[PDB]
Amino acid sequence: TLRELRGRIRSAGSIKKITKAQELIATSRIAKAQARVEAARPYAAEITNMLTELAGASALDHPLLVERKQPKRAGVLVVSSDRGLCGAYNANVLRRAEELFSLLRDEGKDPVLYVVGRKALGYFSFRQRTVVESWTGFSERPTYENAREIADTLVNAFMAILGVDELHIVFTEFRSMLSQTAVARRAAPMEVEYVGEYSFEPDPETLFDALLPRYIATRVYAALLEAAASESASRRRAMKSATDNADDLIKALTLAANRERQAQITQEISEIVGGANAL
Amino acid sequence: YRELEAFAAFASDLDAASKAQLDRGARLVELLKQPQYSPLAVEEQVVAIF
Amino acid sequence: DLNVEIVAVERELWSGPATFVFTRTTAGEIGILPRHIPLVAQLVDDAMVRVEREGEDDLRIAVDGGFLSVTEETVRILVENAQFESEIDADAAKEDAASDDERTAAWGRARLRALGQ
Amino acid sequence: PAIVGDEHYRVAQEVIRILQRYKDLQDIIAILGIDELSEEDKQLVNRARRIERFLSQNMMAAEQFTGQPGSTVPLKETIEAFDKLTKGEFDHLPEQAFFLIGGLDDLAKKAESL
Repeated sequence: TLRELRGRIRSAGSIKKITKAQELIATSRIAKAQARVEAARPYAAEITNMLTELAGASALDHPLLVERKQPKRAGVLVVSSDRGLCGAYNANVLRRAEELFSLLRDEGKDPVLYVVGRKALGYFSFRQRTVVESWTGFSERPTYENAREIADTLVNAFMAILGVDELHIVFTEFRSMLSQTAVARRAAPMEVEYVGEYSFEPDPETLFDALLPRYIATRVYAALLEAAASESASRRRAMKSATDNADDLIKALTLAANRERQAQITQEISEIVGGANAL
Repeated sequence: YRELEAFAAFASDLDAASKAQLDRGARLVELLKQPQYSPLAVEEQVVAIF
Repeated sequence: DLNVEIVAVERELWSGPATFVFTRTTAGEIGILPRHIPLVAQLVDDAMVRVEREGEDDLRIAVDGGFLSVTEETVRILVENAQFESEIDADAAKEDAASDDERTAAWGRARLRALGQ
Repeated sequence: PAIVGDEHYRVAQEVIRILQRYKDLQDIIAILGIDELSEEDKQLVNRARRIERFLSQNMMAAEQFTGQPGSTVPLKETIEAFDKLTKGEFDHLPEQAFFLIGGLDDLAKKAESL
């Protein structure tokens, strides 16, 4: 029993060290990911501005801005991590995705999965739900190329091939360091948001049409960056919790090992002095 | 409240009901807190817990 | 003087002032010097950008499917991906220019054009 | 199975299997929580927690402490309830719905209340 306790107290110490290291690395990668999120803000702001100008000058009949007459399918891009130890991050994302699927069914739409991150693939494969396309291996360090590919596939499905009449994106928004919330955004069809109140080459219809897919691409990129930041924050929290639990388990196992150490000493002395008294 | 405070120490968000329970429990704990050599008559305790 | 900023989707890429900017938009070639009227345009898939930096030599940039905006305050070049002429790998650009893929071929041809062919 | 019947024995052994797997995972659950488990063990752990809390009962002798009156669950109803729990027919209700409840009718009643 004492040997088992000391071995467990060894394991727990090693696990505490590893989880503390992971917590600090996560603290660093949160800063890195948040810096990247800020770095992409200029392009997003400027493309949004020029998109508003073109929409003001455009006809607003682009397919991405008009609801389909009868929506049958609705694609859902679930953005999940590709490595564990991220706490309830993946669980929260997939719970929100399932809530979105229930809402879609209540609206008659049949959800069709596009999944980012290995963990969501496992979650959905266990539940016998087919993912049309899945991308993995960049949730920690997303590039714009991955977002371009995801947005291209999503928009091609929306335009179409069975296709989809709508598309949502579920991802963990990085509201603040302490808090990260799984949110679902309809990325198409986009609502036209008229609000109270330039030249275009070629004419604003073609330019707007060639720009809107770029807008979807940049929004998907921002979603991926923010999901990566939230994943790193959740890893920090989960590893801090793991380190605290490992420290508490070390304390409990040390108290135990002390109890069996004292008990072994007592029992040995009882045997020795029982032999002594009889002789 | 103790269990929910242990849970929420690392949760990313707290629902309205969960936050209400946490806020009530914190004040209940602060209410049961009492200074030494300052016992309270039973009626004063009744009013305090009320 | 123009406030010329080139902003890649991942990051802001360049912010130096300039006296003249030059690029082939989808509807023809264009040059911008300060106090140009506001404008929006799409650079050709294989476009390149010349920025007549006032102090030092001009800056030649290979741009990947970018957009051009002219405003009373600044001239913005939104970019999916861009490279300055000094960073271009000439052999890699030459190889890509013959690529079958439209995107890769266009990017390689843009790199060649920015480099100086 | 020769004494209590094959249905009772099967349900009891499935409950024991689920609880044993939960116990085997307990050491990992202590450090990292359910979120790190596989999805066949995560489901098992959820229904194991629900089984563990459903084995609780509002005992008739416990009225003096809790005030809540006691409840008696007939054997057939217990077997049916635990057969359902092991099959996952109740793994969407909150865990507290199974706490000190004693039956399926009371389980549904408390689920609602929550």
